[PDB]
Amino acid sequence: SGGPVPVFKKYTTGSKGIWEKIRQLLTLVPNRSTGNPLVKNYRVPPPGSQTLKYKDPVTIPAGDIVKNQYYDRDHRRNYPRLVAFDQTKVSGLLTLGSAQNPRISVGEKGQKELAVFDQSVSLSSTLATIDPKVVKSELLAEGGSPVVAPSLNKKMKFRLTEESEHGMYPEDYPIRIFAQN
Amino acid sequence: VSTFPLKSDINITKSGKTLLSVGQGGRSSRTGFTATVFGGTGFLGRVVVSKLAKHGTNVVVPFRNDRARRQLKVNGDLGVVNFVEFDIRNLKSIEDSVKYSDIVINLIGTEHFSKNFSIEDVNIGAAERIAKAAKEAGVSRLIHVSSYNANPSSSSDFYATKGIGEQVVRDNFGPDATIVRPAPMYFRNSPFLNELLQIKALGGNVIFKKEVYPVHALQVGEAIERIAFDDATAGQTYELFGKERYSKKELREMIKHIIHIGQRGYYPYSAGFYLPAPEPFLYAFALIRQYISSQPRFNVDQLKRSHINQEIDQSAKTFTDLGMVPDELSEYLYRYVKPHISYTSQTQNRTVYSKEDIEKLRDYVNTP
Amino acid sequence: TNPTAFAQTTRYVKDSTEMRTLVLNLYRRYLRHSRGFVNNYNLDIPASQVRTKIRQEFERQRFVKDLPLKNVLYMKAQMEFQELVNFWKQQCHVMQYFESIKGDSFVQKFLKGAQ
Amino acid sequence: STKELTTARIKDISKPDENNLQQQAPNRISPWSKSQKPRAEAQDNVRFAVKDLAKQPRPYAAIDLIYKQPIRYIEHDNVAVCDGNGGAQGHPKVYINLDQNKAIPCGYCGLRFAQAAFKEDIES
Amino acid sequence: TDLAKELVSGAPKELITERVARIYQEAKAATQSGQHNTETWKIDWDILNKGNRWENDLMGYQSSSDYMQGTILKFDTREGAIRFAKGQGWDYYIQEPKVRRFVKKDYSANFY
Amino acid sequence: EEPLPVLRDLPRPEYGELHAPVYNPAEKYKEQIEELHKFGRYIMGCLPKFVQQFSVWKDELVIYVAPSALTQVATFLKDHTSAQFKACMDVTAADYPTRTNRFDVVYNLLSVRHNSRIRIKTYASEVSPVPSVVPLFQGANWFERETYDLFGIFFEGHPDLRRIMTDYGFQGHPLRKDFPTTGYTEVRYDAEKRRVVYEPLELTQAWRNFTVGSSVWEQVGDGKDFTPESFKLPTPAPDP
Ligand SMILES: NC(=O)C1=CN([C@@H]2O[C@H](COP(=O)(O)OP(=O)(O)OC[C@H]3O[C@@H](n4cnc5c(N)ncnc54)[C@H](OP(=O)(O)O)[C@@H]3O)[C@@H](O)[C@H]2O)C=CC1
Ligand SMILES: [Zn+2]
Repeated sequence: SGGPVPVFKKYTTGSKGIWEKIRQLLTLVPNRSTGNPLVKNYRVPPPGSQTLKYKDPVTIPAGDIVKNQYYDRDHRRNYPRLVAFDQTKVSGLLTLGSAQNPRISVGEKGQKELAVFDQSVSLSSTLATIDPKVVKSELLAEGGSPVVAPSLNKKMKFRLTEESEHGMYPEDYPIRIFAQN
Repeated sequence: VSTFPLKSDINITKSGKTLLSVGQGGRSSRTGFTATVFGGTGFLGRVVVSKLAKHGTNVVVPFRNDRARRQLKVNGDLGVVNFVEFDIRNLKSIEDSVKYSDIVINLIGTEHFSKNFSIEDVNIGAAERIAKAAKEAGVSRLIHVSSYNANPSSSSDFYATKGIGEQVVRDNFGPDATIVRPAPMYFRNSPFLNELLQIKALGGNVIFKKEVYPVHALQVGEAIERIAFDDATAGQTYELFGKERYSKKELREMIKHIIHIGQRGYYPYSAGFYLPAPEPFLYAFALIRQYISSQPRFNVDQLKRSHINQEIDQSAKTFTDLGMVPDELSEYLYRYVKPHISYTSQTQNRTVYSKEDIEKLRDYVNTP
Repeated sequence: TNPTAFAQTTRYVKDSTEMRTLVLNLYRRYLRHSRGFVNNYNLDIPASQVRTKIRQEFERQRFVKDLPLKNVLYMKAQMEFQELVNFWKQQCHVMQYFESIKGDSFVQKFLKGAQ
Repeated sequence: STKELTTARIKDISKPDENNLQQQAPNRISPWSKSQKPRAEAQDNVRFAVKDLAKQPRPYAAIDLIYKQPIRYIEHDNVAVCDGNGGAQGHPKVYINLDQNKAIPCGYCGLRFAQAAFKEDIES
Repeated sequence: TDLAKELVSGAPKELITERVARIYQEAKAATQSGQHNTETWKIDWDILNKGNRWENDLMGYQSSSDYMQGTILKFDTREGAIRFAKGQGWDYYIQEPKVRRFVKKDYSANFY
Repeated sequence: EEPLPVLRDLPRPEYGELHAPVYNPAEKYKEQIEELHKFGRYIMGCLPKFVQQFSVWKDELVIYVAPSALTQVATFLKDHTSAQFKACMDVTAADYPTRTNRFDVVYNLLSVRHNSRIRIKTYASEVSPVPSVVPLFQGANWFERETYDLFGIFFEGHPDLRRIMTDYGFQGHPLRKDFPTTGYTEVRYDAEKRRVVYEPLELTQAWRNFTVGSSVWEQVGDGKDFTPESFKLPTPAPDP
């Protein structure tokens, strides 16, 4: 927890000897820093005089000379395709089912039903004449419950916290602090 | 101005150079001409520099006041307007201004004499030196601006020196020198209108009796643009003046009604809008301020010129020879005296004086 | 949120007869504010010349027949009216609006370069 | 003579003068490209009327400096490798064939490489 | 289609009475074997006979007064390009793309 | 009392050859893709009269509607308990001159209730009207003004529609594809007129079109299919 820290543990120029004793007596908060960076510590090796020998970092699976076929990591050309669902295809999915739960007849009898949804088929007409259990199981969820808008992050919860934890303003200030929970 | 000033995209100078214009005639366009505008920081100079530089013509502006030249560069694109620190008593500075120029326009002239220059030095000495230096630099065209009453035998120092200036320029530069005689010019911050707009005009009974033929300053600068780019105007003299004759007393009273100084009957007399003084007193006051005041005041010579009216040389050429119709002062009078209106400030209703309104106001002034 | 002064609610008029009335109503509003336009922007022309200019601009679209084009033209005219009355335009823009000005022969264009 | 100051030539027919401001470069009189505008013509502009020509930027001509570098002669090898003599701070590494009986310059640095067996032929 | 949409576009009148646009399909470059650029229809404007390009004397820059010199519209079909050009009331003309004649090509023909 | 340690001199860890997983970033959206497909289908089922079609890309759901259906769909997506999209974060447009209706009008809605986002797509021409969602979302007032200023789309019912970005009296709509990037005019100070004036555009250096250097080869293939198995039309069983 980011509690108070003594002044000598902060990388700022401070007072010495008698002038340090005087500062502690007169300052309301003696542990605060003056904000002047330490001349002997801050930026003492300048970026142009660093002794570090830099090397380009490379990962093994994607930056090696072996077992590194590019198409195995070519995510840009394996982008998701853009698919739009109109009322004709939704009616087909509702009437014939999906490939996950097929409800379409077999053989030539099944291809007749598929060719129905190759032209305009209104969804309202499909809903008008259809078994209601299909709507309660495919279009709706949990036996007819409405489909709630899906969350962008299911782990976005919060919990109310008190001053002893978050260290912010006490309860008499008109703001509150929510943690991750 | 228009959109393209030149009559053709290829022009051959009097010295043999072939100049080709590029572009449609905007800021980024060029005309192939380089011009030197002596006295380009003056009243007429800024109009001339603005018209030349706005179409791409390179302008060289000799100057002596460093702060006054700054506003000239806005007229042209990068590299169009150039400045040279010069003095008419420095021959090298003048020769540098005309070295690369195809046209030299001499707008240098004065009505007063100072501790450093006399009327002769500026009106005659400066013009002669510029004209002679231009010829030795092989400048194709020279344009000199004299006064409206230029006469070498005139009893006024200003008119006589202007008259001699015309002759000394033609002798040095040669017969290919064009001379312009503009009338008093009206425009924003125009010296001809500034005197009339001054509330405390001392000796208005003696000074404001002069009769002139005022001409628009924008047209004078436009005429110079026509003359510089038309070699058919070489060796000619142009008298630029308006059709309607005006007396300064008529203009003074017409302005007084436009400014609405007369909204309070007592105010014009109390504020000093009329300062009748004897001419011998005005001569004494003008003589004294010629050596006490550090700023150019109404001097002795201008007192003489109040008794001399503007006479037009019939033999000289006019706007008709340049294919222009002179602007009427009644049309542009309101827009140039508008800044001096007392209150206005859209309180109840602005009184906009049109061409017909000004002419009617002239009748009211002369109506007793 | 309150709309600004002289703000109208955009509407698509489906009747040609109704559209004519709206244009006439807006035409009179321009004429009534002509003196206000002169005072606010400090023009060099009298209010009579402003009304002539307003009439000329309105007459340029007199023979427009397509109703969908009329709605856009009327809507933009209302926006222009609101801009002028509320003094949102700077005085330079209005001065240039009234600063709008026999064509050259074939040879005259030829000698100078033409387009 | 204004002919050596305005025409591109492989060599200057005279010795360049470092104090002459009409030369293309302080170390070279003539321009080194057919489309390179001569310095004398460029300085003859209205914008140089009251400007001191000595203080204008006049970098040395690189064409004269590169040919002061001696030819690198390679022993027991017909291929020369050059990367700018700087490595990571030079130019991309390229390989130059030296079979022909002449010096062949680098495509980036302009350093000329040749075989030692052709040293007598090249120098004469 | 018949609506004169140029009355409300706000573009200057010079686009109609003085400029000519070309509806074309880009030809295959002779230096490359790709044909991707030839799959779309494009619209550009003919250059101004004067003032299309001129040399700025200060730096040698390519000055211009044609505001449409760098505008190239992209269309997926020829009909879409025509419909847009007609809608804006532009003076245009169509350059029909050249089609390559098909000739059989086999390795056996190198000897027969 | 102790001196502060020198952070430069502190020892640092030693790492060998690093390893990293290689997987398609689209794989992490598998739950989001399927849930949005079900929610998108639920909206079409609730509004068959208005919803033309819907699409799902990773974690973004788009609803496509006609201009005459914009008000109803937005009202449904705002007041329905399962879809409480109270906030309209953005209203924008895009120009497609090829199509009969040039402009796609896009509405991005946010539901702080369920931590969800949805998109509404409609279409417009240069003269066709689009209903204003200002009565529904007061935050769309400025967005619709910006759309009109840069495109010219007719928003019917807007309480105060006018320019919001361009200069007063500006001619043209910049974001249209036929509008030149540099415009038609430019400004300067006229010494004679003592004011700033508009003049026809002239460029000292014309804009250089380096876009003609685009590759003559297609760069991305047909992509990979990420449609959920529960949303593919079934293949009938083979012959007996
Ligand atoms: N109503 C009018 O103004 C009339 C004008 N003229 C003449 O037209 C010409 C243009 O003058 P205008 O613009 O109208 O008003 P100005 O008198 O203010 O113009 C005078 C110009 O000449 C320069 N000048 C005067 N003396 C010198 C000098 N010793 N050395 C260098 N420059 C000098 C001035 O430069 P700087 O400003 O730096 O001092 C200034 O640019 C003048 O010659 C004038 O005599 C004649 C009749 C009517
Ligand atoms: Zn090399």
